[PDB]
Amino acid sequence: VQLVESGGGLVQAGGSLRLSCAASGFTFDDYSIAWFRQAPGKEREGVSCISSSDGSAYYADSVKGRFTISSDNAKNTVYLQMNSLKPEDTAVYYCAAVWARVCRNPYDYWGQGTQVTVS
Amino acid sequence: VHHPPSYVAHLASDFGVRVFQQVAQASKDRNVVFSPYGVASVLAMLQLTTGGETQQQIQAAMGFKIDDKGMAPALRHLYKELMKDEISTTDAIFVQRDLKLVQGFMPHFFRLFRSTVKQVDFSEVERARFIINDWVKTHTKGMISNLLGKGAVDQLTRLVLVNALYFNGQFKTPFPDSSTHRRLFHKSDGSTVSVPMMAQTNKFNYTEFTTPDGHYYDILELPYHGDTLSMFIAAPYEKEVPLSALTNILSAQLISHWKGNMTRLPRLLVLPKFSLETEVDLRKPLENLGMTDMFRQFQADFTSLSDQEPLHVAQALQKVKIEVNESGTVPEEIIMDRPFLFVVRHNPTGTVLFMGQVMEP
Amino acid sequence: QVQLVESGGGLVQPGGRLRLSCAASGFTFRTYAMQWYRQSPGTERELVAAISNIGGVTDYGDSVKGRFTISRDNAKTTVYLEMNSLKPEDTATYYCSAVRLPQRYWGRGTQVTVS
Repeated sequence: VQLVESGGGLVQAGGSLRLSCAASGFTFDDYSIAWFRQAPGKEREGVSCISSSDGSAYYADSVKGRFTISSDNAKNTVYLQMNSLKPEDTAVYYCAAVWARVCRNPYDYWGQGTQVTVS
Repeated sequence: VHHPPSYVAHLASDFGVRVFQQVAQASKDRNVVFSPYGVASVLAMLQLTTGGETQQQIQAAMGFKIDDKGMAPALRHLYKELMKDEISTTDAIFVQRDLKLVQGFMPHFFRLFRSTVKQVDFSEVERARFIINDWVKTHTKGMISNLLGKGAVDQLTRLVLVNALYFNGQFKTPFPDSSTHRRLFHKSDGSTVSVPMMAQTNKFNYTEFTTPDGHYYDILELPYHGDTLSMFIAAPYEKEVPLSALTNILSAQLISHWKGNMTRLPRLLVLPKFSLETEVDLRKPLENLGMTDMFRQFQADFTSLSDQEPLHVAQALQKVKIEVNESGTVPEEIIMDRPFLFVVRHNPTGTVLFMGQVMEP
Repeated sequence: QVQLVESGGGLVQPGGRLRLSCAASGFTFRTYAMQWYRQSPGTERELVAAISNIGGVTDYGDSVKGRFTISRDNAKTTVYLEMNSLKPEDTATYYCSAVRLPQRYWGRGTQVTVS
């Protein structure tokens, strides 16, 4: 049962990045799905969530309007589209899955995390 | 399986006092009024809305489960026992209005607490803020206004917890108005200020108390009419000892031991008249006691309240106002002219209704 | 007239236990804090345990680690120090002290030896 993030890297303020997480050993859509991030000097915080209850997306106040989370059922892949990036978005982004109707602790599976640096 | 209502009263007050110590540590030289019982009561309501690890964190801190047979009734009983016209309280949880709630939850909440979870549309921010402030104001006889301040909530707020109390008990034996005089109060930074102080000669319940380090404290009991509530006043004997020395070791049980050791000595007491109002943001105190998940998006487990959308606590706030006056109706000295602790306690149950530090009256 | 006489010290092996005691007289015991200190040849007196006059508020030295419990009985003007899980590091003369600042009284000590 594996969760592997990718698509990280370096971009200047105003640019776009698309993160991906590919699962093997389970099916994402059955699960509630979240992206988290930990920036330097700060604790890990929720960024976005797809609730398995009805498939709706939710976003943290600081990224709503700029970020979209989505799931490709056929590819067993979860994406985080990050637009209008700011320096305050610099962090290690983690994907997590949980067997529940909504995103909440404790999560069942975490990915290794992928570095996003916004200059 | 069977517990007399005194059991939960001690757990509630114990937890409330631990929350106070976190507040007192965060506001070292500021006035604080606070209700240990009030914060216990509202956190018991929050136990029911929460699930899983968020619920466990609260149960671990409070020392009991609201689900357990006997608990809900005991608290209900306690509330009746404790509570008029000198004391008024309100507890309220407000959740975003169009959010689908778990089937049966609102009637279940109502059965255990005899009050409703309130629903409001936070996307009309000022209307929502007004409704919450109106609820609080009208359920504290117009004494607690603007509990939820401008900017405290916004368009994205989904859940808010609110607690508010007003106290104005009348002492059993009044302070004679004619003996009220201006006198220097010594503040913690070495400066003084002239304030109105009350004076009364009487036989007061009194004990000395000595901490493990050897410093000692004067502890007086001032009963209220009703012969059930008392204010305990406590201050170090020596001027140079900080009040935090006392507050950092306070417990509900310690206060009972103080009462236990008291005898009635004749004294002239001089006590500053005061009127304090405090809003405590409960977040950091509660986080320091292990309740971190509930304030964090996509971490908090409120699956008992809604299992349709995620939820977390935007604000958990207590606002209290207390007034102490002469209380009139139709010889060795104890002078409280230095920072002092007060405790309002219900002596039969041992409940701590109110706690505070008067750093400047 | 003030007296503090400790007793209960002795020889033990590692993992042994002891109950120290100190009878007090000549002052108002019930208003004083009671304390236990230890000292071995070539070191200062180190606070081991301290208790309030009422309420049972306690304080312990770092290396106690919940192995020692201080208690008191005011009606018998006596203070106790229950010591468990004793180590060679605990070897010292243990002194009882009564304090209500600035007044402090000391006992004669009682020896604790751990082989």
